[PDB]
Amino acid sequence: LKTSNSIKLVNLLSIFISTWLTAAGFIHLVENSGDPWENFQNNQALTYWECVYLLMVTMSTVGYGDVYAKTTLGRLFMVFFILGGLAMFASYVPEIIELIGNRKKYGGSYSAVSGRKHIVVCGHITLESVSNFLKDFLHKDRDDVNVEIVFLHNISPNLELEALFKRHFTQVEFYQGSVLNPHDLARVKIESADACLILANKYCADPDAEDASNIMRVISI
Amino acid sequence: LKTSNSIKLVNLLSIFISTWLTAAGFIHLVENSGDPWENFQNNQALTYWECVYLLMVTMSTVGYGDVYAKTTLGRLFMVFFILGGLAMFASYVPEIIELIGNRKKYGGSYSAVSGRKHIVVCGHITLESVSNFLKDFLHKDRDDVNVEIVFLHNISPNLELEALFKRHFTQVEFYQGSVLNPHDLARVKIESADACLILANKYCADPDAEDASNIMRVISIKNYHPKIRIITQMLQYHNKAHLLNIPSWNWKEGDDAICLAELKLGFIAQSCLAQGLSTMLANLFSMRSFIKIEEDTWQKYYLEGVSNEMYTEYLSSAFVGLSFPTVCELCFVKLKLLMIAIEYKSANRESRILINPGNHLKIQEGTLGFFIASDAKEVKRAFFYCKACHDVKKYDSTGMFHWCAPKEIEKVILTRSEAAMTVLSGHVVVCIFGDVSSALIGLRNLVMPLRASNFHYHELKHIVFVGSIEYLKREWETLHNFPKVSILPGTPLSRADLRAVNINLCDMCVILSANQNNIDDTSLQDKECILASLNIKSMQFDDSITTGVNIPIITELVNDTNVQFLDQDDDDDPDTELYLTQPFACGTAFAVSVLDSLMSATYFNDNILTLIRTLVTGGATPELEALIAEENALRGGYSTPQTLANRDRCRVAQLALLDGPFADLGDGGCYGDLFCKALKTYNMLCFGIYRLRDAHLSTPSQCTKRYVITNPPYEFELVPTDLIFCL
Amino acid sequence: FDDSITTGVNIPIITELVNDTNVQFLDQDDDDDPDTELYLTQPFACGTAFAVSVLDSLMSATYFNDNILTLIRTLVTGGATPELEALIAEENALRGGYSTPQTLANRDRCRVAQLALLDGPFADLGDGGCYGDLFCKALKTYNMLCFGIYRLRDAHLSTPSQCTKRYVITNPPYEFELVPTDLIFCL
Repeated sequence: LKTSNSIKLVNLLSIFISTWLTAAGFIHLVENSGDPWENFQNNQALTYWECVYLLMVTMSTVGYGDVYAKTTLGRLFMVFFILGGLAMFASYVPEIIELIGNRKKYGGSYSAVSGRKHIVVCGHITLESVSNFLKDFLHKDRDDVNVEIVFLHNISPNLELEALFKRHFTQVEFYQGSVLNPHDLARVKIESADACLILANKYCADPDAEDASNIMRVISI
Repeated sequence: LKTSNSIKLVNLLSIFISTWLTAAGFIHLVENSGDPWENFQNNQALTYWECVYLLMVTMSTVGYGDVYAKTTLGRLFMVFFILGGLAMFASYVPEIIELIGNRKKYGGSYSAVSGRKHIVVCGHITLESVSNFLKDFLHKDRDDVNVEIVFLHNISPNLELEALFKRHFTQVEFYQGSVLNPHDLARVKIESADACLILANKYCADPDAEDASNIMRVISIKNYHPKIRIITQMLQYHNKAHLLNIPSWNWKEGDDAICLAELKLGFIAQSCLAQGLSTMLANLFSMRSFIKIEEDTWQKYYLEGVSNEMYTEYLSSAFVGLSFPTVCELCFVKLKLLMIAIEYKSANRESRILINPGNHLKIQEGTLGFFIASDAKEVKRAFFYCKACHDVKKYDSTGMFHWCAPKEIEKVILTRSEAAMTVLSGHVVVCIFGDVSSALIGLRNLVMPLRASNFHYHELKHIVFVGSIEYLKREWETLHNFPKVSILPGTPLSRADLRAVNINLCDMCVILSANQNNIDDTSLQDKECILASLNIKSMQFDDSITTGVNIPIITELVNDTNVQFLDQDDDDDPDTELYLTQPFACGTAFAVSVLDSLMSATYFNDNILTLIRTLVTGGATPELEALIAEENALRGGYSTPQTLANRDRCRVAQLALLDGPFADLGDGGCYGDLFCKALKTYNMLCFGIYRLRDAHLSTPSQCTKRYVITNPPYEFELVPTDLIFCL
Repeated sequence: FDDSITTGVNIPIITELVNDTNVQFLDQDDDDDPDTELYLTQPFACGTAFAVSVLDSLMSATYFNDNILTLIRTLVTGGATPELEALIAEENALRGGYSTPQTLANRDRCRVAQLALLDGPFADLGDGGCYGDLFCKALKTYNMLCFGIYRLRDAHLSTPSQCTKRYVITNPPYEFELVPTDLIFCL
């Protein structure tokens, strides 16, 4: 089918409408029925797609007198959807935020432009590790070879680091993922890159293992 | 009443209704009392059930204009009820926590279906310790016995692990609770289960405080039902002797505990004798997915040898009186089954297991036949074979090993110059990491199969522990009774150490790490072994590279994704699982996680974990394992001529088809001629070929990587580059 | 063990326990009921497990009598007087002395021991009689305050086995039958 933002959204949507559409499915049986102290005279001769347009409005806590709820069942059909959402709304919040939080936001491949030859700056990317690097690489006094920087790290950046990324909007791409995972090396196009610059954490605790960790990132490439 | 899932419903429905009815009485009296700017009159009598709709519309925050009820006092209590509703949701928003979290069965009981039986897999339940077990127990090539799996743990399951449980929904259950409660053993119903398995936390901090914890779970179960079969993973060897102390523990009934430092360091110790036995054996107890590759050549010959498994079946009455080499010929020529070992009934309480005996034995009625086959159907045809229609001196006191006088540590601490003096051709180098904070790998289990008394004293491989002395002095009180053991201090990352050991003239460079099994990551904890492997595979040597890359090494791995980094010829994305990769198929990378499929293979056939113990540890009779458990390391005897019959059971080695009386068959002859003539003349079992990767004509190179094929047919044309796994 | 199970389970062992609920693991021939609290278990009443939580009830007994802890500190710790505790207030160790006849006079207090009802002065009372008569014979003749019995678990006497797990009975009545295998707590 469609992308992974849509595939995971299938079972999240198919369960939601099924409880929703059934709730007005009891309105339609009672809208022909009416009050229990009557001769089974209908509440309204309207159809089912009328109430679809009305119960969805009352479910989002709106008045106006949408559904004519005269029946004692219709008096209690408004009780139905409240726990129908409350026993479900604790399961929608950490995913819709993840839906917009990863709308292939920092995922996605690299558009291998024929003009843009590119480098892959991986390793310990922080604010101070890159602010010294973008000054003396992306400098306007160079005879500017069409060389693009494609960062690659397993940690989503700070917005202050994105503030440096946003000002260099045309010469920086940041991606998620580490170079220890060979799916991410294809995503970042090592096969048509020029150089893969591995920055290092200068202020670690055990520098005999930190640069030994960099050799693992060397071997994986 | 019931528990707090029902008590808190009683706690709230008394709170809500007592105001829900009190609100219903407000409006009806307000419809009788009046309203001061409504001319002080109100004579309505809308009764109690109608007032809910007049007030929950004001409570659902909808406020419809369909309702005409616009009076002053009804606006006033709805101010008081919305301010009153906040006290209710101050308690009820906490009460949604015990509603969505207690909609699970995790705390309920198991419904014992009479039509089948179940097992209980408790202990240590994570993703990788369970996902590696469910694949090889709930396998589609299994004869689908309805044997359900009832997990039991005092930790709420990972939602990705629950996603694995949703895959296997028809068999797998989970239940909250420990195994140290006789009520939690009553919900899971181990009074009618068939087995109760114990997993282990292999990557723990203290392997003694974790392994003693697994014996408390053993004591707790056997109190509750002292007939149940249990299967336990251990982490050390020295403290699986505590399981003998439990009086219900009868290993003759199925209670077999799986040591992991005995089998890991035993499969590596057999690969120092014939390289590939760490993956020759580790394919013989896993239900491997028999996919068929067609175009390739080193993977097509391999995957026909990955679907072969050890099966047991009783010998028929026709074999009685026949010698062992006549039987294996009659099984391989006629039945097309390889038969590796028998179960000789010396006593019903003392029945030894015998791999490949000579002409000394004859088949008794009631000896069990250990076969190797691809199908459970074909192994039954041995029970239906008939001739009618189917046709001073220092060894151990036990005498299984070698033994010497106890030596001090400083007697064998070699320098770099001393190791350059002695010449060490064809030996075993062991690389050891760890300071003092690293837990003790059980290095007695590495040395003991290399000191089995099948070997003459001139044919013992010399063993050099290139490690650190503040680690290796901790190990040394278990090792100091063996011959020909040396220790060179200094890191195995250093080349000047490894040139002193003459690692070019080696037979196996075992790389072991004893460090913390969580240093930083799940992907950065093998950096000490990959850099020690890649160090040796780039060295230069004199001609007087000699092999350079072709030094045969073997490497344990904490993870399994790190198998990519050992060779530079891989084509491996990080979901090509561990048996298909080249460093595992060639026999140079033994991860521990291929022994997680052993306890699924032990449950279905009891004589599967005992067939590998004796093949792999060499000796390891329970009469000898008790004596090591008594006081100390081994003790010496004075070589009586019945303990010298404990020698020469079976040597395990490989040999070449380049010379000897087999090269006339080893150039173009069929493999089925080679197997029959070895038993007929020299009485050794040819159970596998160690095939070079480029024996197929593929632009002839210097790639000396040899892969392992298990039990090739009577067909299958040889190549003179081959090596044969013999006994 | 060999003279050259065979005296392997008859080794007397006492074990302190941190958790009370682990007490059923100490025996394999016990009823494994979980709700049976710590004094109703078998390895406690035999006297082979001493949990720490059994002293939590000593807070309650000390509020209602000052004189409980005044006694069971004397009975247990050799009779440590506050005159000695003032010497340990100076806190090195016990300080030595040269045994004056007042120093040596602090010996005639009561030792604690068990007595076997075999091959001695009490073989007459061993086969039958009552405990309340053994109490009078010990106290008059020997000044041994008999204090409680330590009876084998097979008191029904069908002689089925050789288990020696003896349980303890505090203050049995005057008319209480004895068997010749009991051990009596005395002073």
